[PDB]
Amino acid sequence: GANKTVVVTTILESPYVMMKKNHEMLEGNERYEGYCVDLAAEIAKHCGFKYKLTIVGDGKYGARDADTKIWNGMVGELVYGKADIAIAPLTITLVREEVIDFSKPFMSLGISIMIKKGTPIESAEDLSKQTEIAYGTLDSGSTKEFFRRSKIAVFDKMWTYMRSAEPSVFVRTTAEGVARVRKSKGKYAYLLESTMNEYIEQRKPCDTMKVGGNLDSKGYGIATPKGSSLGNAVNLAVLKLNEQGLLDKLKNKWWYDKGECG
Amino acid sequence: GANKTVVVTTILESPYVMMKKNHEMLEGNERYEGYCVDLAAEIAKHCGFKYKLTIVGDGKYGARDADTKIWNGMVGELVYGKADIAIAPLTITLVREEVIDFSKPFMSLGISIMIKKGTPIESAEDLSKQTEIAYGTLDSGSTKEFFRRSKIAVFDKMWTYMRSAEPSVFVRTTAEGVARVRKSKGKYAYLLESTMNEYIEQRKPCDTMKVGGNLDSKGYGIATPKGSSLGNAVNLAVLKLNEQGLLDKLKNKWWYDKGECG
Ligand SMILES: N[C@@H](CC(=O)O)C(=O)O
Ligand SMILES: N[C@@H](CC(=O)O)C(=O)O
Ligand SMILES: [Cl-]
Ligand SMILES: [Cl-]
Ligand SMILES: [Li+]
Ligand SMILES: [Li+]
Repeated sequence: GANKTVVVTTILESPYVMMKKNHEMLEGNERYEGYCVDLAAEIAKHCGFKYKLTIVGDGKYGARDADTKIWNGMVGELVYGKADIAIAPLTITLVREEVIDFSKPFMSLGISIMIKKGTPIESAEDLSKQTEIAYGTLDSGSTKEFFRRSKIAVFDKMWTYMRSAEPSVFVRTTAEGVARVRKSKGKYAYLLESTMNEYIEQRKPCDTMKVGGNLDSKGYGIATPKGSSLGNAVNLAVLKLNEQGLLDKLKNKWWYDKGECG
Repeated sequence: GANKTVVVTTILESPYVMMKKNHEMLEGNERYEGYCVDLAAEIAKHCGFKYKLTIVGDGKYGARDADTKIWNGMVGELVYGKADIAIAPLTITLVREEVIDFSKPFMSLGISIMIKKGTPIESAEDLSKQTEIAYGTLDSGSTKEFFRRSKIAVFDKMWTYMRSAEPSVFVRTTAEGVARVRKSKGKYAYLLESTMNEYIEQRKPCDTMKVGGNLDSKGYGIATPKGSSLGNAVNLAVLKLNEQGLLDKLKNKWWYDKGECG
């Protein structure tokens, strides 16, 4: 029953986990910085464990293949026994809750629209009623699944377009989506979680923005393999850190103190 | 192992649970209406149980006495075996999570400031720096505990004032707090959760408003006695109802379709 170093799976997603510019000079956990790097240190301190940060091998959040039923991404790392905990912007969803355990949420968010500044779109309804401006989502995460499973008219219409659009409107990483918005001269809009959208709006070159309200409301949770004894302590730590204002401090540190757009 | 009617504890708090105007003509669950009445019906349908709504006897959310260590309110009803589930705007907190089980949250909120229109206050900092305008909170809930336990300078200053203020700035129910704001000619401001503040701002006589940002961020959860077998199904139902847009529909029904202030 010896104490064992906890293997943490996480994902390179700004400002949650980022490679320090000089990462090749550094070793181990010191290579990384961000909101989730700081949160991992706090959770570990409050739960009394030592840990090793690892970046998910496939760069994905996690989805299940319809035919093989195999989970990929961080969810897969937990499900198949490769990691002990995921500390990442991992959205709590019904399908995931059935296969992994989640803390109460450490951050709230909703799906939102990113545009290149000046794009004549203000809402999901606006996007759904036109095709000149292409729009899409990240693969292998909760946002794509939201559209695929929606029975709400506007979102069904959006999914109906996205699933058949040529060329593909889907991207492998948030960075790819943002690059496509920036390089498409207003002819691509990107659907992504409000947290990431709000961060990117305050980073140079300051050419994107969030428009409209959020399309839904949900949260990120710290995930553990189903039935793991670590889950109880981690959940209490999230609640304690929230109540002591630490999560709000980290939000301010990594979003608004990081603002470059004045 | 016979199916047993589930006893639901809840609280009279608008627009979550309200007595219908003609309640004396009605019996049982039909006496009540509101967001949590609708949510209870949906949760029960998705979990396959029958239920009886009961209003918490002491009219309280739930706190533990420092000396006797006895829990009151809805929390007490669960802890001492008087109810099987609480379906109410019951805030998920560390101290409660240790004694009862909670679903993932069904609604997000934060502590907020209610003023009578025209009161010269825009922030918690503003309140903390003066005493002409008295301010307080509800007894026996999470908002009072937030201030009592805060180590954040502005909130500690506020608690330092509130705890010794004469006459008392604390109230037994939200309705009492709102009445005091309305009747105090701008000389009382009330600290309460944003959800309730936003509802009341859209009800006649349309003389109150929310000012400033929220002071914190947290959620309401459906609560069960610790270890209850019902908790798993209830949690999945909350997630499913969120994902299918039902919670958003209920929010719109009970807040904005209920708007009387045009
Ligand atoms: N945070 C999301 C990523 C997305 O799909 O927007 C997830 O957990 O899958
Ligand atoms: N909803 C809160 C009430 C409050 O204190 O504002 C609770 O659960 O205690
Ligand atoms: Cl948040
Ligand atoms: Cl919400
Ligand atoms: Li939601
Ligand atoms: Li928070």
